[PDB]
Amino acid sequence: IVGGYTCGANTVPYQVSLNSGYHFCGGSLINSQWVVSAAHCYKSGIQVRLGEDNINVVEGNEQFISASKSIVHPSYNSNTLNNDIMLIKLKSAASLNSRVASISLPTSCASAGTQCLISGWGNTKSSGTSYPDVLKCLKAPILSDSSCKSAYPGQITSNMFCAGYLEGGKDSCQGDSGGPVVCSGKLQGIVSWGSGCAQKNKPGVYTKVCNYVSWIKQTIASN
Amino acid sequence: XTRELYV
Ligand SMILES: [Ca+2]
Repeated sequence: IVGGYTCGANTVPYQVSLNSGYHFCGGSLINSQWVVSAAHCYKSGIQVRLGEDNINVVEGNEQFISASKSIVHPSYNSNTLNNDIMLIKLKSAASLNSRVASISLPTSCASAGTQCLISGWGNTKSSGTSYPDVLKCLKAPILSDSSCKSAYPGQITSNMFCAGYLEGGKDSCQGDSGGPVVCSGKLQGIVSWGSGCAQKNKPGVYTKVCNYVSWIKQTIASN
Repeated sequence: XTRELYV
């Protein structure tokens, strides 16, 4: 997260860290046994880490659980990044408490101007590399589709939305992928892609979760 | 591009 602030230990209870010997993606806990993340975060040997703040130190409240199965959307296109969503089933149910809790799926899509909270342990520098120990947060509004399509001509699908600041300085970045975009207590987006990080006129692009609620529910129901 | 490491 570039230009964000330190969230505060366990203030974003649904935030998870995908780990394969190092943190590589974020995710959102949607129930005691399922996590939502980005399809491009897929890899074998994923360990889901819940209740984290400092990802380099065991401070208490953490729950390390192996992924029993990762379900990349059948129609995910690695070239266009369309349908960039993945469901991860935990080997065992997480113990839900104040520090570890699930986030609600939306019943409707969010409109332009809606203010959201984006979080992650990704790079904090637009020009260079600096990964934080603790979870970072950023409040950002959902942009109008016209501005989004003007910024990325021919690259925005109906399953994507832009969120951020056109003036630059604040944005998600490498290492934030798969993380949550929560607006009004509902999971509206998943960190996906962007041209650079926090660049002028190049806002972050996110997977539009409201388009996948039926798929998520039907898939969880049969697995 | 994608905001993982580094796709
Ligand atoms: Ca820790």
